[PDB]
Amino acid sequence: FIVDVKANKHQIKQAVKKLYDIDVAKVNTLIRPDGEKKAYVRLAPDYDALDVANKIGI
Amino acid sequence: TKGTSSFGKRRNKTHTLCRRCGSKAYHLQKSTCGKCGYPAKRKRKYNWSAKAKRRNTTGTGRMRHLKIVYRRFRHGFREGTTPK
Amino acid sequence: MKFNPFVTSDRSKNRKRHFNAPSHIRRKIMSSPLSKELRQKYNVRSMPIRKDDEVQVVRGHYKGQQIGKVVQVYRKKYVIYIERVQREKANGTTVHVGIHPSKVVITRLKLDKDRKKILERKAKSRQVGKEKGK
Amino acid sequence: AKIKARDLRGKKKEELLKQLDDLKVELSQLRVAKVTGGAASKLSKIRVVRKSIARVLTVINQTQKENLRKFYKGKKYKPLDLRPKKTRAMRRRLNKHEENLKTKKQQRKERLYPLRKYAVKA
Amino acid sequence: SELAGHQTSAESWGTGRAVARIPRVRGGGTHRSGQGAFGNMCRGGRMFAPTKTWRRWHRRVNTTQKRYAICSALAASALPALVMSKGHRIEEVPELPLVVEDKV
Amino acid sequence: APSRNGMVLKPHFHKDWQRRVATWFNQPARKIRRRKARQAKARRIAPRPASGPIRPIVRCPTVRYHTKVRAGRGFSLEELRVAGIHKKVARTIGISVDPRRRN
Amino acid sequence: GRKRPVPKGATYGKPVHHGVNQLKFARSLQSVAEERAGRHCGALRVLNSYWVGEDSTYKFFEVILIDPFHKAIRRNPDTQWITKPVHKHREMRGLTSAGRKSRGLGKGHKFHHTIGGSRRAAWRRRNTLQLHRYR
Amino acid sequence: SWWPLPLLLLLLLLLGPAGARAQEDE
Amino acid sequence: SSHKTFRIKRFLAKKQKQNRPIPQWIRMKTGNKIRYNSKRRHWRRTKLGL
RNA sequence: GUGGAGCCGCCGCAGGUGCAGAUCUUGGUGGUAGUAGCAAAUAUUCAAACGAGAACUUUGAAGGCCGAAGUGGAGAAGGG
RNA sequence: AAGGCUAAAUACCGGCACGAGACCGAUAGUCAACAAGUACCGUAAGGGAAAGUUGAAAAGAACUUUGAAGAGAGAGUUCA
RNA sequence: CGCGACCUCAGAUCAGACGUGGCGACCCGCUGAAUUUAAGCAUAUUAGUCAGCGGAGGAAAAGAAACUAACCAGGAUUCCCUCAGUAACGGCGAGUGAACAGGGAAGAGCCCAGCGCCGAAUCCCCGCCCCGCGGGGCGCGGGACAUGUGGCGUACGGAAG
RNA sequence: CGACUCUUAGCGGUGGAUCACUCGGCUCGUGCGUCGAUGAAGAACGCAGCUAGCUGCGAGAAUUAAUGUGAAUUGCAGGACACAUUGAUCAUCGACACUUCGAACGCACUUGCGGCCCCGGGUUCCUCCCGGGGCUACGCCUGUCUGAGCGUCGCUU
Ligand SMILES: O=C(c1ccc(-n2nnc3cccnc32)cc1)N(c1ncccc1Cl)[C@@H]1CCCNC1
Ligand SMILES: [Mg+2]
Ligand SMILES: [Mg+2]
Ligand SMILES: [Mg+2]
Ligand SMILES: [Mg+2]
Ligand SMILES: [Mg+2]
Ligand SMILES: [Mg+2]
Ligand SMILES: [Mg+2]
Ligand SMILES: [Mg+2]
Ligand SMILES: [Mg+2]
Ligand SMILES: [Zn+2]
Repeated sequence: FIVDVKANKHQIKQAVKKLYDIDVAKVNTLIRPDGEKKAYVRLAPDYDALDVANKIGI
Repeated sequence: TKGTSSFGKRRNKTHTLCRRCGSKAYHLQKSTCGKCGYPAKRKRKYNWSAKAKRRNTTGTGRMRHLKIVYRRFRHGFREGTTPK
Repeated sequence: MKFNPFVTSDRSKNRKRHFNAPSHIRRKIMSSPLSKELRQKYNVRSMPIRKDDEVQVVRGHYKGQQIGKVVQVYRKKYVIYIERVQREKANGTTVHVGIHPSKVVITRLKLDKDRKKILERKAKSRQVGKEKGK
Repeated sequence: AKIKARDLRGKKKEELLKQLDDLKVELSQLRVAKVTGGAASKLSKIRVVRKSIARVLTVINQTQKENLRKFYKGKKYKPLDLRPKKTRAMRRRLNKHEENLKTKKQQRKERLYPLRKYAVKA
Repeated sequence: SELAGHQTSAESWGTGRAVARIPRVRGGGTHRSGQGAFGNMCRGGRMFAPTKTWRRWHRRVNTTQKRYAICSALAASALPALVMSKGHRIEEVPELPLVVEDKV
Repeated sequence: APSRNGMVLKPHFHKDWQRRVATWFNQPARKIRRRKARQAKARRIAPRPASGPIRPIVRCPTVRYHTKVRAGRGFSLEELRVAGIHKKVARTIGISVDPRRRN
Repeated sequence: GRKRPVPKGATYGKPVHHGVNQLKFARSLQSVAEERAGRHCGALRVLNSYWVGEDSTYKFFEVILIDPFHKAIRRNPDTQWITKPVHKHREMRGLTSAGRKSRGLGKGHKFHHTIGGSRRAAWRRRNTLQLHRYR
Repeated sequence: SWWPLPLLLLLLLLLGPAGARAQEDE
Repeated sequence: SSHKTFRIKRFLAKKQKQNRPIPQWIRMKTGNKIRYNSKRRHWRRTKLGL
């Protein structure tokens, strides 16, 4: 994801969980050099990253 | 020695940018800015630089709140809502 | 002669407000005369032009005897476009050449709720002036 | 499907928030449609749904703040963002009452010797 | 002229350096870096003896000459040689001090 | 620096006199301004006489000017005694009062 | 008095301004007391002050202050002149009793170095060039 | 493309002093 | 430096986004006179100065 | 002849009133001149490929240099 | 006298809105008629430009042909 | 030992208010040169100006005589024309330099401490209500201020009884 | 003869003078004369479907509401034409909103570390456990609460 830079990994862990109805294992974040915060949300082993991707749009 | 070889040892910066005026004039050891004088409460302006005033007079910025005071002036500072 | 000390007379300050006008002043300034059938009937001299009024051009390369509706009103370029007057490019794609609404005669208006009220107000303001002539 | 402001002022608080949280879903899945390849008819929808989302928030804030001024009406000590903000030098003038105070030595000086109207020809 | 046209740093180079001794702007970088500043020769400089707004604009004429000139100007409006030799075609007009009644 | 027969002059221009110059360009516009302030005041005190109270007869002090008669500041508080009108009622009827004046 | 605040007593000018150590500071010491009493308390309006002591090194002044926004001062129109915003900081303009004694003002033949308003309003008006319009 | 960009001011600064010194006869 | 504070790289991101040409639909607008970005900065010739 | 929207005579009025020079100011252009020059640190060669086009690109082959206090491998400041 | 207040006439090269001119006309007039206190320069204080005009309307040169293209020869638009 | 009244003082994220900083053309308070002129240069001049520092306000400051005068006397302040380049200051050199008369613009006057009289007759804060908008006033009730002096009448032109 | 050079002219270049134009200055005059702790001026960063600057704005971000106006905006697409709904656009502007720094306010300025109170979910918590909110600068005034003194006393012991 691309996340607002005022968020931390506790807030991203609940924003992804409550908008998309899925569990989150861990999050990694990255201020990418054009200014914005990029989040790497790893889903739980119960869920699949692929079908969640297909239902969020891509 | 005096010229183009001692220019190569320019490696570590004297000034950084200021929090109050955004300048690159905040000296990292004197802890004071060279334009506004940041840890002083007042703004550093002088009458001996007539140009350096007009870079930072009121009017050279957004005037986010004096745009509105000049517009609220010409109707007398109303406080009710409106008539329909 | 101008007598009000709060309106200009200089070329530089009338040309500035004419090219930098707001878009609601700019419809008042893109007005157009009416025909003789229509100002004998609505007794009003001129109107601001709008989207579907039908027009015969009175000056220029295209003159007279072609009633045609207008189709687009560039206020930014002070120019109306009329459904019949067009121009072939080199490409072969014909496009509308644009003309100025003071070079334009409205021969039939478009009437809604508000265009009725404006014609009624612009008319009543004339017979008050005929009553000054005692 | 247009959202009008006066259409929303007669509504309840829980109806606005359902229709606010609605528009935040369609604002987000339109940003998904932008960040993918593109569906250009659905990229002019991204402005009529973020200016519609300002209308709901304004009606919420104006039914929150003008309901809050009814509460501190007739109360001493209302909060600072309910007091009038008319240009700090005016909040330090006296008032129309204290500026119209006269002392007793200047009350009898105005009723014993009041200003007369006159003229001088005959 | 609005103020000084001297709102510009400029000192001469003075010494040798093979250029004329007009003051030069300071610094570097920009085009306006060694150009000749103020003096009535220079692009961007100051004009010779700038006009002042306290030039004497208004003149006195004493009153018995103003009245002399306005008795001399009515009397020449009553001679047909003088009033036609200024341009006014008064050829078809009647009696030359044209008066009309007070109804007008 | 001088020359043949002329005056020996002391011009007082050895000081920065160009920042302190006064140009009377507004002096038409201040004459019509203080006319309007007389007119808008004359109808504000509408029945009362313009130019205010009655002033006293006053002889000018010096050897140069003691042959002439001038308007004064006000009446001496003994005229109002002898003419018989009160001093706090004199100025409200239109009579200028000067309490520091001796006759 | 004041010592001229100049490093090592060297003033660098013509000899008439070598005056390091005999100079007197033309404002009085009571006006210095009224000022830094009113400089510390900025929300207070200073009326005036008086004398209560001196020893050899120190001089003591009681400075009387007025709180303009108290409702015993904001009411009572005998005192409402000082709660009006032109009476802010009367010592930094020299408007108290101790302040205006240094300004040299007064009516009389001893005091027309300030004959319009103040010393530098008399100065500007005699040293301006009043070249009229018809001149 | 096509339309490029401006370069920089020359900003020349003087240097040498009458070549290699030299003093006249005394 | 690869050791930088957060104010520096939210300054270097702003200077990196406006180092960008004009879009080619914008010279077709009515009455304008900009024709290329003259405020472009190359990383060798012009340097930001911190 | 080019040019495409303003202009002049006379009687008075008023000036920021006429250039060859000031190592003048700014802008433009010469001659010098297709000249000086593109010479510090040993070195290039054959074939091929892609291409409108190859002394310089790439790839293979040969011949060389640096020679581990490096023309190698990573960093700090600085850059962005 | 050593305590106090006080309107008006007066000042105003900053601000908000104006009206005018025997003023200047893009090397002139503000440094700035234009994305100007900008580009750029200096560690900094600070220094600081250049740069107006197609046409009535883009009608801004389709298509053919030479060349890899830039560039031409035609054709076309326009009072030009 | 303790209790209490005060007097001098401290603490609080105490209840409620206020001050800070910007602009600074004009205004007020300070502080303050040297270039320059004198054909040199020191006092002088520049100049109580530039630069520095602090305060304001739509104007500001000044302002109702511890005045001017010297005669048939004028009568707060500010501003203008004159006085006047004058009296005066000055290596009496270079230079500097007011005021009162007079004519106008505007015009407006007042207050307290003290002195005594009046049962502190005065003020602040909180509680609820008569009545209220867009909230501040008289009233009802305690907690304070205050006799080390609040309020009334009182001001040198006189005042009180 | 052919080149080279020289001087005139015709044409083409190179160059941007001249003249014509002017939404800019400049000067004079007039009316007004208004910033801020309820967060100013100034600075930083962010905001457009395609957007770098300028200009306009502030996470409601190239603007919301309200009133006036009455069909456009426009470089190209897209979508609402409904306007006897609330109506495009523009102006106005009184209602709402207004990120961080800055007098700049918890302490620091390294987006560093807190301290109390309340609300949601975990140990149903008091004892340094995620998120949200509120409070926490200095000087100073009137009052209140707490109480220091071999300060001045009073009654008591
Ligand atoms: O570099 C120079 C140098 C030589 C001439 C000029 N000139 N001469 N006329 C001139 C006109 C304009 C400008 N510059 C000019 C400038 C510098 N050097 C030098 N040589 C000899 C005496 C003094 C010096 Cl400093 C160095 C010294 C070290 C060894 N390498 C040579
Ligand atoms: Mg501090
Ligand atoms: Mg003009
Ligand atoms: Mg020195
Ligand atoms: Mg004369
Ligand atoms: Mg040019
Ligand atoms: Mg030619
Ligand atoms: Mg103000
Ligand atoms: Mg709106
Ligand atoms: Mg919190
Ligand atoms: Zn700074």
